[PDB]
Amino acid sequence: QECTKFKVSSCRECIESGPGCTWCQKLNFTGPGDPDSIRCDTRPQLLMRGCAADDIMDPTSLAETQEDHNGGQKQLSPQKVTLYLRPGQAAAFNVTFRRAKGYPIDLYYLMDLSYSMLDDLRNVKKLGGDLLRALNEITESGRIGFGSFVDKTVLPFVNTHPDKLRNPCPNKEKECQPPFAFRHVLKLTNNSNQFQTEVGKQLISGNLDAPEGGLDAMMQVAACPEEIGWRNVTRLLVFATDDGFHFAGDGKLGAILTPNDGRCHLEDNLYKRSNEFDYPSVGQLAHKLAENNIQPIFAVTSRMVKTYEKLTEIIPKSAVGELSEDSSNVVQLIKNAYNKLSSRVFLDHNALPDTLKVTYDSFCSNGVTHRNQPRGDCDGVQINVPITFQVKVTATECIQEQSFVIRALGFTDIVTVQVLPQCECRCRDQSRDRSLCHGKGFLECGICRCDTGYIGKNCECQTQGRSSQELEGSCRKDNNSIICSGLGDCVCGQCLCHTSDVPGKLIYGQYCECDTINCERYNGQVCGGPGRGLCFCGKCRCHPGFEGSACQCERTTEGCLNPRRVECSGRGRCRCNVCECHSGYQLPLCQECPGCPSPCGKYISCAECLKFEKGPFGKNCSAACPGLQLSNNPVKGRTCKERDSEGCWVAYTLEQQDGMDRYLIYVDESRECV
Amino acid sequence: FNLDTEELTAFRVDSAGFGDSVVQYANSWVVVGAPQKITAANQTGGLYQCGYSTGACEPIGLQVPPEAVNMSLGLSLASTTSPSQLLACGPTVHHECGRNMYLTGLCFLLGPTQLTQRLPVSRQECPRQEQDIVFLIDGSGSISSRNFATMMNFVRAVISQFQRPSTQFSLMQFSNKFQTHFTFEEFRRSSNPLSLLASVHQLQGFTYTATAIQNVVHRLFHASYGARRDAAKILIVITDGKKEGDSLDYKDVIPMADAAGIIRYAIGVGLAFQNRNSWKELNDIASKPSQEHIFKVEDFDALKDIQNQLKEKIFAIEGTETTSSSSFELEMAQEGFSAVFTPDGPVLGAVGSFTWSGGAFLYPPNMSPTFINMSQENVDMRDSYLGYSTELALWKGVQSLVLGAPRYQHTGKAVIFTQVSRQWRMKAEVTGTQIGSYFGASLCSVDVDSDGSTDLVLIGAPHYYEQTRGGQVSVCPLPRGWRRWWCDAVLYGEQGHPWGRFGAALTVLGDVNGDKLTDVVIGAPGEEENRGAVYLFHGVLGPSISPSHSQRIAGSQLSSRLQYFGQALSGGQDLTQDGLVDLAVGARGQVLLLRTRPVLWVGVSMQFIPAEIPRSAFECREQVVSEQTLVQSNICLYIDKRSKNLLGSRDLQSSVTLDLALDPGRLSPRATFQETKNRSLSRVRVLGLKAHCENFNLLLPSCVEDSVTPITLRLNFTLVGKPLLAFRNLRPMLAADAQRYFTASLPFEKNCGADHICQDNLGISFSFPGLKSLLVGSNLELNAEVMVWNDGEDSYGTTITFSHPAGLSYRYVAEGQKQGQLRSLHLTCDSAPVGSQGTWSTSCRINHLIFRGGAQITFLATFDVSPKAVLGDRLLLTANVSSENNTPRTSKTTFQLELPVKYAVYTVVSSHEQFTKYLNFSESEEKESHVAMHRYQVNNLGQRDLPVSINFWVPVELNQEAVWMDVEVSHPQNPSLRCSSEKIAPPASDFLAHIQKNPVLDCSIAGCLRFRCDVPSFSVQEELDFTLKGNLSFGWVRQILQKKVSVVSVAEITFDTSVYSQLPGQEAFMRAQTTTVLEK
Ligand SMILES: *[C@@H]1O[C@H](CO)[C@@H](O[C@@H]2O[C@H](CO)[C@@H](O[C@@H]3O[C@H](CO[C@H]4O[C@H](CO[C@H]5O[C@H](CO)[C@@H](O)[C@H](O)[C@@H]5O[C@H]5O[C@H](CO)[C@@H](O)[C@H](O)[C@@H]5O)[C@@H](O)[C@H](O[C@H]5O[C@H](CO)[C@@H](O)[C@H](O)[C@@H]5O)[C@@H]4O)[C@@H](O)[C@H](O[C@H]4O[C@H](CO)[C@@H](O)[C@H](O)[C@@H]4O[C@H]4O[C@H](CO[C@H]5O[C@H](CO)[C@@H](O)[C@H](O)[C@@H]5O)[C@@H](O)[C@H](O)[C@@H]4O)[C@@H]3O)[C@H](O)[C@H]2NC(C)=O)[C@H](O)[C@H]1NC(C)=O
Ligand SMILES: *[C@@H]1O[C@H](CO)[C@@H](O[C@@H]2O[C@H](CO)[C@@H](O[C@@H]3O[C@H](CO[C@H]4O[C@H](CO[C@H]5O[C@H](CO)[C@@H](O)[C@H](O)[C@@H]5O)[C@@H](O)[C@H](O)[C@@H]4O)[C@@H](O)[C@H](O)[C@@H]3O)[C@H](O)[C@H]2NC(C)=O)[C@H](O)[C@H]1NC(C)=O
Ligand SMILES: *[C@@H]1O[C@H](CO)[C@@H](O[C@@H]2O[C@H](CO)[C@@H](O[C@@H]3O[C@H](CO)[C@@H](O)[C@H](O)[C@@H]3O)[C@H](O)[C@H]2NC(C)=O)[C@H](O)[C@H]1NC(C)=O
Ligand SMILES: *[C@@H]1O[C@H](CO)[C@@H](O)[C@H](O)[C@H]1NC(C)=O
Ligand SMILES: *[C@@H]1O[C@H](CO)[C@@H](O)[C@H](O)[C@H]1NC(C)=O
Ligand SMILES: *[C@@H]1O[C@H](CO)[C@@H](O)[C@H](O)[C@H]1NC(C)=O
Ligand SMILES: *[C@@H]1O[C@H](CO)[C@@H](O)[C@H](O)[C@H]1NC(C)=O
Ligand SMILES: *[C@@H]1O[C@H](CO)[C@@H](O)[C@H](O)[C@H]1NC(C)=O
Ligand SMILES: [Ca+2]
Ligand SMILES: [Ca+2]
Ligand SMILES: [Ca+2]
Ligand SMILES: [Ca+2]
Ligand SMILES: [Mg+2]
Repeated sequence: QECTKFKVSSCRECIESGPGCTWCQKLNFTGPGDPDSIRCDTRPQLLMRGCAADDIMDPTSLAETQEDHNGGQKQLSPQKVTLYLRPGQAAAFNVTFRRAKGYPIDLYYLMDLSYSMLDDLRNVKKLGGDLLRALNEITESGRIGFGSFVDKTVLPFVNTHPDKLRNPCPNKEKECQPPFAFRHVLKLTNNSNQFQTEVGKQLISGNLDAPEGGLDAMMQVAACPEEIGWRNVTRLLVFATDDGFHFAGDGKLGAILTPNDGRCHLEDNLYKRSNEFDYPSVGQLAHKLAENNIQPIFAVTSRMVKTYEKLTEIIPKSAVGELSEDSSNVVQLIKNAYNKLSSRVFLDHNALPDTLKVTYDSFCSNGVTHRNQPRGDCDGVQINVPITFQVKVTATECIQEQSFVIRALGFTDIVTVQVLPQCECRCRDQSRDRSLCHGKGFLECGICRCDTGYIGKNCECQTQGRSSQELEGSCRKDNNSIICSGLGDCVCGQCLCHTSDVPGKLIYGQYCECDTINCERYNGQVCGGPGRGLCFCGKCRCHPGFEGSACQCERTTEGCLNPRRVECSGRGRCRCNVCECHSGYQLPLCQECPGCPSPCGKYISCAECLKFEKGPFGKNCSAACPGLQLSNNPVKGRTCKERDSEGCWVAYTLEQQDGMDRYLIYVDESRECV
Repeated sequence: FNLDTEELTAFRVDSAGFGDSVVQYANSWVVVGAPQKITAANQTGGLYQCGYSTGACEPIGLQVPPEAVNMSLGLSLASTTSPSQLLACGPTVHHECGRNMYLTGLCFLLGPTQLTQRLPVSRQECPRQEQDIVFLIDGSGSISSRNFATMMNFVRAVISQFQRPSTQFSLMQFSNKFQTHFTFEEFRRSSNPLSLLASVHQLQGFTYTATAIQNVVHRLFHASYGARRDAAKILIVITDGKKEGDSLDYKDVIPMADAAGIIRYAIGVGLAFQNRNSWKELNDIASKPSQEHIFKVEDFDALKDIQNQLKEKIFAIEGTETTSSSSFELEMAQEGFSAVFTPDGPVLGAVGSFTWSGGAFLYPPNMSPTFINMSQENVDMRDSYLGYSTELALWKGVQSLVLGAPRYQHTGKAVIFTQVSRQWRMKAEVTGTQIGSYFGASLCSVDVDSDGSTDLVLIGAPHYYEQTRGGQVSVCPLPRGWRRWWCDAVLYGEQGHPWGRFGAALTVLGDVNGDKLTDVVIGAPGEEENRGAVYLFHGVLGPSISPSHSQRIAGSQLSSRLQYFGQALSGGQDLTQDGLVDLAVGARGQVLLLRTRPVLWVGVSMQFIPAEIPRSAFECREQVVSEQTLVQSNICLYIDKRSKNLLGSRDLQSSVTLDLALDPGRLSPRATFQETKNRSLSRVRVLGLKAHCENFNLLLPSCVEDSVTPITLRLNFTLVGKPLLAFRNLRPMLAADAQRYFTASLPFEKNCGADHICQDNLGISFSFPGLKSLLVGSNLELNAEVMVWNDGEDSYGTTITFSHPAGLSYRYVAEGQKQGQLRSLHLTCDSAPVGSQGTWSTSCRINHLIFRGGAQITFLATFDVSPKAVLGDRLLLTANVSSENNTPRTSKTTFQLELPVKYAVYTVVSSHEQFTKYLNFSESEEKESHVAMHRYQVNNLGQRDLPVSINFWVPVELNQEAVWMDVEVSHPQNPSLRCSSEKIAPPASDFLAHIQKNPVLDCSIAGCLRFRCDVPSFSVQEELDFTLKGNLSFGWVRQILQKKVSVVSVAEITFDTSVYSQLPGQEAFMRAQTTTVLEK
């Protein structure tokens, strides 16, 4: 299909020139005037040239499925895939996932214990029965643990004056305990009596800085199975609050710069060192919770949901739900959590070295045609329902042997994948026919391979010697070319290209016609630099993740897409992580045209249509205002103020979202007349 | 690349936190903070003053005030240069207001020509809380006068615990009548308020509790009686029994107490309150929650027991209407958390101010500080940290502050404020993206070209999460004009470090390699298990920064004891006094000075005597190698065009080692050196400013196989000038983006025939296909189609050279995928500045091919045109063609082509919102005319100070009737009174029908006024505001026989279209429209 020659002095070097490059071993396939390079081409070309099909070496990439003995589950297979991977030739194998078998489950509740949570605290103190009852509808013998959080105890996070550190809750009361970061209420267990014994036991507390230091908690949670203990089995966490949360960089406010250790430094079941470490970073716990296989559940007030919603894309193994100031639906919430948490199947991998790339297809059993995305991801997949993750592995180099794991997110199942390079095709050796090459070399798959001082189709010539004039009618491309093109001192009808001892300068080719330099340049580098791509005979062959004449661009479109995940709003289109925004719409994501005629005046009729149900568009409304949705709440965009069908100054905010003539309106219920 | 990791200085000092912050001060010292150093009892913060000559550090002897307690100074640092000034801060100043503790901020302002100041000048005074408290006294006859006296001494008992002037009282006694014994006004003025309690005597009588309360609410809590405007309002009712005979119900009166915001406490005395109904009456007296506000008292004795705890309860004052929230103001700003000088005066960072929304304080020269932040309109800015990071942006004049909010809605945000009128306002804003990315953690303004004006700002996010690498920096161009701020480029670190903290620290190192472009430093102290690393980046031509680093110094490479290397950066100053900028880097326990090395730029001139090898020499004479021919190579080396940073000694002398190589990388060296048997020659020679030129003699053999490929001489060379005379200075080096291998060609004469003379005849001619007018900045590449043809000898090494001005140069293009009869050709080009004033020559060799004497070849050559290319109004480029055999004749092949040059602009005008849309009238007053105003808004968004002309069209007369009247153009700001007006007769039409369909009045039917206001120099980013003003008559409307006519004016920007052209597409935006509506 395609074969461009890099230096071809053997079968291997033919192979390293690309996936479609094949090597003919037929002896004296080389025409006396057709030198060795001609043996490396596409398979159809070698066949047309008379090469016997069985003499065409073509290492092909393949995957070997060695399934792991017997006994256990039929949930994730195959368990061992060995790869024989040829550079540029994709090695694709198929992973079957069919979770059916229920497994045990540990649930650990994380309680905001601030002054705002008393209406939640009294309620959940008495629910341990319903909790075990609901868990064991699906799993067998669920378990319950408990910890709680407020914040770091030093100023500016909670007040440290002794009277206030004593009664941190409002002066209106006792029945409160001094402020704390994360207290540990013993272990996950098989008793809701034990739940009552210690959960009803301890007091509410309080804070000063509104956000909650609950990320110190979860870092200590994932760091103390010696002091808590989890069963390997499902590991769930419930983050519950009316408020937000602190993260890394906030601890500077209390003159504590050192970022989080991640080590359980726990004493008597309380995070004692917490005022000596910053909060962990958002991703720091997305990673640490993935390490120990924990799925957090976000049990937060309706006014925090949008911000907790955003935490499912940094940790895919998490769930988000809205619930009452009462905690009156934490049961229904966790039912929904598991329902759609287990409805997601994610497939990711270990730290691939730069030499390798893995991509995924993802066939959702509910008919979702989907291929070619670097993430195994399908949704709504029921119970005992097999789905498909085709794993395509493509390598750049002739890589070292190497093993890594592909893992399902949420589980400890492991598919170990092993990578072998396919570079050296199989041939005979120097024990066969030391007469050809004249005892100054040896033979491999046809062509003689010569010792350091010998050259020629049969190693007859030597490097300190002559050339030949009629052979120099072949040692040049054509009548109008130069012999060897310059750049080569010719010998024996073949060229020996010159040495330029400068960075990345090789001259190569049948007539020294090519190089590794004279390609297009990007940034200030050859083909955008060695990371972005490579230079071969005037053209760039770009590395995975890059494309372009000089590897100018990234294959990624995630740079043209907005949080809604649409390319360039709906007002432009995507070119190299960049939007090209029509009219006056501006960079980056083409959302805003800060200059267009602001469209208030033509949406008079539409505004009074939709809130006040009057104006010319009565009975006309919906169809006469098709791009407009009306919002219960104030929106962010463009202030409008203008006179309606009766003369009243209707004030409203007009916010364009993705598309041509498409808006949200907040209308002030107040008119304004005279 | 020139940051020197060999000869550094490292200050390691074991004070707690030493090096967590550091700045360069006064071209002399590196000033190191140590926020956690214990200098005295309950005092933290240490400051150190290190110098390069000494190599050791001294603590700074400040007289540190006791009012500020563990500020932890050193945590925040800043420095400036106009004269030398250091600004030190510990913004965790603990402050006790009795029961509560706060963090105010204290900064010191030091200087060598001054004495230390302290910001803010005032220490922060405790909040206090104004409270207004009325006792309501049941004086009914059922109370014994021995009990009445106990209660009144309970009243003095309670008042004694409330220190005025924050607390004021008022007293009323009630029964069957009501007795104001003293007003708030009277309580305040007395020097012994309690004396008024004495001068009181019991009323006896019935019990009209509700009337008394209504009496209090509408009288005692009125400001007339001394009640304070914004003050907590409390009413304490004390009674021994139910209301009885009370003509008013509590249901009737209570609403006014709640409507005004008055706390209702109930004190009930006696077992009369033990039962169900009396409990419920106490509920109506008191406010809900009723436990909090009702206290049952046994006789008049237990009264004194609750005293202290009732004290406590009332002290627990707070707003309750909006769920007792934690809403603050300037109590815990930690003022001076982020410090950043300006020409106006210092700027200190307010973080926790206004429930952690934030802001910052400007301190003008010895006068009233001002507070920058967003207004209370922007609800969403709570808990953001706006001011955590603060940095100065500076264009040609007006200052601007950028402030960073790590936590804005848990993501991040940074906001530009400038000064509108005399008042600070938001110029523009830009957000983070990843939630918890902590965008705004870092701020650094970069002047990429060093024109004195900030070109762009870098914004950190050091915990940004991607599976392999941690952090990033946003390269954000300054918007100018009130327009959307955006960011262009994201930077990243060497991956394999998911929490490396890339984008933590920033600093402008300046111009470092001599290229007139700015170089910046980025901290990643978390890399390699928090060992730390520093990155060096280069500023691209134009407003952006390199997508890649050019040096990465991990502290791990520097030393086995380095942690958190790169936690802090301050670059820009000659601390070592050796001519070059130094870089100050903090690490956990030590601060380092890194130095730039000088970057020398070497010029290379190569030539042969003679041009080519004549056959006379190349020919054999039967004896091998006899009478070898002598040829000279003459090379000049100079060191120039980028001295820039340097002058005089050290810029001069620099020794260099030369390596010449005849016919290199080939088996058959066809020449040798006369000075030494060998293809190669090496010597050591001295450069200064004007070149060093040398003749080298080539011995070429008589019999030589190849007389076609020219003999090539190559130039490897390296600096070996180890001892240069001044500063004990560092190893000078060569630009690592520059080239060190240079060649020259010695071609041979060629036999065109044993009986033929050899005259080569080549002609060349090129074009620009498809091109219309040339627009700088719109057209970035120029596509030259060069045809060249041979009408003579076969041409070897066919060489085409171009003449073009500096603003453009050749970019290699590749074509492929079978397409075309086009340029599939391989070749080699070189651009090189030549001549006197601004032109270049790009010279291109067709290689591999012999250009045969009867064929032609056409090929493509593309020139990148700088968007800021200064071409003049005409672009001329030329073309020479020749062979490697050097043009032995007179009339030149030169073909040349000259174009007109246009330059890109971006001009916009828009309809302003403040316009009288819909005027009105009705049946009656048609003679009346009414003041009507349209307003238009124009902005130079482009790159060029171009003149423009603003044009307006205003209907003034329709079919003889005045429409608008006495229109004038008001141009307020920059009132260059030039406008021009011309009346215009209208396009004759059937105006009844024309207005019938689309009832709009514009210049198509109306006799119009055309206004031309010429802007003599509409410099970039300048805004102009133009308004059209005049009484719109009503009388013409009856002519058109409709009820709903509208009236429209138009605006259009014009400029010299021959010189400038506006950017393509965005060209509608210079013609705008505003409408007013008339309704009968
Ligand atoms: C960026 O930075 C800006 C500015 O720095 C911040 O914006 C500011 O937010 C602050 C929020 O706390 C505001 O401070 C409060 O101010 C109240 C009075 O404000 C000041 O200004 C007064 C006049 O200013 C207005 O009017 C002028 C014209 O005269 C105008 O030019 C201004 O623009 C301003 O306009 C207002 O109105 C328009 C439209 O109405 C609106 O658009 C504006 O936004 C403004 O709202 C001035 O008279 C005051 O000066 C005196 O009064 C003080 C009174 O305490 C006194 O202490 C001072 O010493 C001084 O003598 C003042 O300077 C003030 O009432 C607030 O006080 C509450 O909070 C304090 C703590 O801060 C508490 O200790 C108090 O107890 C009090 O809370 C209690 O009462 C309320 C209810 O109040 C009573 O009234 C009700 C009826 O209305 C009764 O029923 C009820 O029972 C109460 O008796 C309860 O809710 C509480 O629970 C508690 O019980 C507070 O100090 C500041 O004004 C404002 N700045 C501006 C320009 O608006 C931004 O927030 C910041 N950005 C971000 C994102 O944070
Ligand atoms: C400003 O900077 C100064 C620097 O000097 C800071 O001063 C340090 O302040 C801290 C307090 O924040 C001191 O802390 C110490 O507490 C240590 C142990 O804490 C534990 O013990 C407490 C003991 O109290 C109980 O038990 C004893 C038994 O004898 C009884 O007498 C008591 O009544 C209590 O029942 C526990 O309460 C507590 O929970 C801990 O378990 C102890 O080792 C120290 O001696 C000191 O008490 C610290 O020592 C101070 N150092 C110095 C040199 O002054 C100051 O805190 C900073 N500013 C602010 C606002 O904190
Ligand atoms: C057009 O192409 C021709 C052919 O190559 C160029 O002519 C060459 O021009 C250079 C100068 O750029 C001449 O070098 C000169 O050498 C003399 C020798 O005494 C010296 O005194 C001068 O100061 C200069 O260095 C070179 O001789 C000349 N060669 C030929 C064959 O004409 C020409 O420069 C190109 N066009 C332009 C605009 O330069
Ligand atoms: C459970 O996983 C933990 C790691 O968190 C490990 O210590 C333990 O060995 C696992 N369980 C069993 C039964 O081995
Ligand atoms: C309804 O809208 C159409 C155009 O959308 C318009 O022609 C018609 O007059 C409207 N009806 C009323 C009653 O305003
Ligand atoms: C000083 O430190 C001590 C603790 O050692 C503390 O009790 C005291 O309050 C501090 N400062 C003042 C002003 O009292
Ligand atoms: C006249 O203008 C006023 C506003 O100034 C408007 O409210 C009124 O409706 C107009 N007249 C009539 C008759 O509507
Ligand atoms: C012009 O208009 C103003 C206000 O609209 C009015 O006071 C004045 O009388 C008018 N003058 C004429 C000549 O109509
Ligand atoms: Ca609650
Ligand atoms: Ca600049
Ligand atoms: Ca530079
Ligand atoms: Ca220096
Ligand atoms: Mg009584």
